[PDB]
Amino acid sequence: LSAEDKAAVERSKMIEKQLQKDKQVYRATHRLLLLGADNSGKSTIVKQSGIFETKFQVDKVNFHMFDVGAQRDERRKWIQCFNDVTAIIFVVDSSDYNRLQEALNDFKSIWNNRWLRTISVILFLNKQDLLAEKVLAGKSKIEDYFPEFARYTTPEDATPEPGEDPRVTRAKYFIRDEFLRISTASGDGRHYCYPHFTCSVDTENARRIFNDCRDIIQRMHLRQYELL
Amino acid sequence: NTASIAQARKLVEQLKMEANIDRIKVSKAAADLMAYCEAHAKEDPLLTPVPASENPFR
Amino acid sequence: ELDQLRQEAEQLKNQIRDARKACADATLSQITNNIDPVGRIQMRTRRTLRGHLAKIYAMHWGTDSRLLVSASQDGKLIIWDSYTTNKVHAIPLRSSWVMTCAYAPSGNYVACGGLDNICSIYNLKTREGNVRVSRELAGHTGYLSCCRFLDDNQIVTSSGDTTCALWDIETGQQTTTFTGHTGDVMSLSLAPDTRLFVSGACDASAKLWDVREGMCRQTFTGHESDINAICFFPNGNAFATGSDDATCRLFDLRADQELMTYSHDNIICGITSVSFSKSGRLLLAGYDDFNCNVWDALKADRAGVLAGHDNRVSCLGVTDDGMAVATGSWDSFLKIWN
Amino acid sequence: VVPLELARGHQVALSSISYVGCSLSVLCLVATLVTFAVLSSVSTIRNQRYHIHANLSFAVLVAQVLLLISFRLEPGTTPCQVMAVLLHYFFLSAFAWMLVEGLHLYSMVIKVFGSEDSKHRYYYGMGWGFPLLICIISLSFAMDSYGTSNNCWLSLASGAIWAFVAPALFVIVVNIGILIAVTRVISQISADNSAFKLTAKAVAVLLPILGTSWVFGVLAVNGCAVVFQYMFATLNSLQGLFIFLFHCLLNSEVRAAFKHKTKVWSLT
Ligand SMILES: C[C@]12CCC(=O)C[C@@H]1CC[C@@H]1[C@@H]2CC[C@]2(C)[C@@H](O)CC[C@@H]12
Repeated sequence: LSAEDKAAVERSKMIEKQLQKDKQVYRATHRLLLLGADNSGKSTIVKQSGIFETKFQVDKVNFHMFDVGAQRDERRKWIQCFNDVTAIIFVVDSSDYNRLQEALNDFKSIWNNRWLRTISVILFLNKQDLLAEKVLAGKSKIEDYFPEFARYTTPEDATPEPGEDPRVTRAKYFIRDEFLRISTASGDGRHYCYPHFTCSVDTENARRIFNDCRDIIQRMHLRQYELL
Repeated sequence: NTASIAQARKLVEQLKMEANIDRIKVSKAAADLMAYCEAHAKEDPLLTPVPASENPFR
Repeated sequence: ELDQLRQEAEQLKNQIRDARKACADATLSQITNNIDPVGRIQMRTRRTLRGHLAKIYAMHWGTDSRLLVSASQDGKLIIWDSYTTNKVHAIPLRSSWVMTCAYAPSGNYVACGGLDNICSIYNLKTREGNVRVSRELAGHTGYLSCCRFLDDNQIVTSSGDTTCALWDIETGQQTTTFTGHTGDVMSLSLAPDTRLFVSGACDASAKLWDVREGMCRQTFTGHESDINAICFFPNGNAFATGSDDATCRLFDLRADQELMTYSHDNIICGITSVSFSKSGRLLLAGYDDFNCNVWDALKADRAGVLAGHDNRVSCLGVTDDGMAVATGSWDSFLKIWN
Repeated sequence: VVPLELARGHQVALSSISYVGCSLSVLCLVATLVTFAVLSSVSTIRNQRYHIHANLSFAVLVAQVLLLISFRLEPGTTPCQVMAVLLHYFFLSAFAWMLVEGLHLYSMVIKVFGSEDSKHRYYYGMGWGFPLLICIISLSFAMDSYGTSNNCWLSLASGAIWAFVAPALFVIVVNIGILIAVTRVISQISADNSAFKLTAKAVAVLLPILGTSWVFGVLAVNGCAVVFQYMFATLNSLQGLFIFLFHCLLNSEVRAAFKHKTKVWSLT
């Protein structure tokens, strides 16, 4: 090192200092994948020309939301760079009784991939209001859509909202069970499925994401510690 | 529609012009490749190891 | 009608294949056998470039064979010296994820692209000030994959809109769009001559493209998998492709047919990157089996291995002077072999 | 306090068992140390926890070797009193190291948010300064009470044992609390589904490397020390074998790293 190439050394040292400073922010930021489709509650959840981003503060822990607006039919192309994500958010309509089997097919497709078979999936439910006036109205009966309604009993582990007729909770647990049936087949590794039931205009969402991510991180760390 | 018809016509013209491409035996191309590999073999410090003298990475 | 067009566009492909069979008289594994094999190669790395924040995806080498680029998921562009293992400039950018690196031949313009559908070019040598944006470029509804500079005023690129397009720095307007591909294009390389360039897509096909007229010159054959990377021979008459089929292929531009099948029974992992050297005897190709691999070109014989990376590789390149080989891998590590 | 260590009927099968256990522990621990030294380039063994394991194993190994040498040394001779303080310092360093490991486990389990903080300086400081402070405060006043007539260890009938039993009790109480909390968490997790299998595995895994087996010493020193010394010796001297076996042959990440390194070595 002659007496010319020493300013570059201190410049590089400063660059490493800036990178180490950035580390303290990058390592403490949690990022999520927010999937979904149209006619869902994307506008409501996102309100709290390529890749979009929204920032929100929850319990003094930074969180990152990622949603795309230029995704074609193909999905496996850019999914390669999604392996480092922590949890995956899935949004379903659950109000219109049609456009539901496609959601299950999408759930199976994401749940059965090979590269990302280490990320858990966070379920969600939207448009709780629209479901209410549809079940009590004898126009769009769910029996004609799914013919297994005649064979269904409300599970014992139930937390019904007060003032709800048995049909409403029956339909809610119908959706929950039909969403959980696919998940219990595969998996058995480091990822599970976490059904959730939250309204659209509500603030308890952050608590739900907090508890889900805390449980996932705790399970992952305990598994890494050989205890399980 | 008209856009699909135009795209089909463009691809048909492309395929028609694909036939009017000069063709020569791959043996001649292989000969040129071998000649280039053999002639440009001394001036490459990968296949032939170089002494540490004329090596800035040493 | 569409059925009539589909029926009519069969015999011409049939006679193209017949001409391919007629022209194919011999193969490299049948005429190149008297040459001396390269033998064992003990390439041991001396410098290990660390400091990247997260997994990297691309790299390039400058004209001076001194400055190299690399980008990561964190959204930083850094240019190093590769001699005193030091960095000259760190370039943050708006798009938090990037997918492309490129260095201009004059060593002034660096192009960064990703899935943001915006092409950003940075003027490293400013008149008075630090690094600043030069001219944003957009117009593609798909995700950009890769781009390589051709001159200082124009640049070609590949996007997620199953089509290719070139842009002029002045007026920033797309002149002639390159259309004809069905699958998503995810690989593109240039040629020493500024007249022709090739690209590969997920349709297991490649097409030769012309810069000036924007008309597809030649079409390649099947690859049985999605093409990820492509490289061009220095002579300008051959190119090598890669895919997830674990079979690298070397198709000559003049021949436009499959000649070499880099098939090994042990390997099952796909190929990530491919780059040649000046001599053309050797060829290094990154692998998804958690390490790098070399491959002789004229001979289908293994010539040692290049292992040492914790994670799978993502990029690989060879300097212009053909002295060092640098490989990038997902473990946030940059390794350069002398 | 009356020692009541070995009067008659328990003197035999004590020193020989100690020798056998120490030999097994030293072999296993030197194997663990050489394995850690070899397996340091890859990313799997790059976290803070493995550094804690390495330094803890080194401290235990050096303390055990020093004790083995201390067994064969004449009393009333200067090197004996020179190395007694080293013996005590090394044992206290091991105690503080498993205390730090327990604190790290507590911060990792119940406080998952903030585990990755790069606290290397604080861990080393609190692991290698507390024994030094205890040693200097002991040598400030306790000098004559550092060599007895029986063996090279310090006298236990002068009140100078304060530097060991109190830290032992503190570490044991903290360990009991942490283990109870972790066992409750594990039982809650496992209640959502083999009932008494994962809990037993966790207890056995956390027993030797963290140090919850020192409770028997209190009973051994005072109160019906007839049958509770065989278990003390067997479960304390053979700490090496236990830690080596468990956290070097059952750790999932260690095996994968070793296989990868073997593949790399065989490639060239
Ligand atoms: C308490 C001592 C001596 C004091 C000390 O530093 C700890 C050490 C622990 C092992 C003990 C040893 C005293 C002699 C004992 C009790 C032998 O009987 C077998 C184990 C030995």
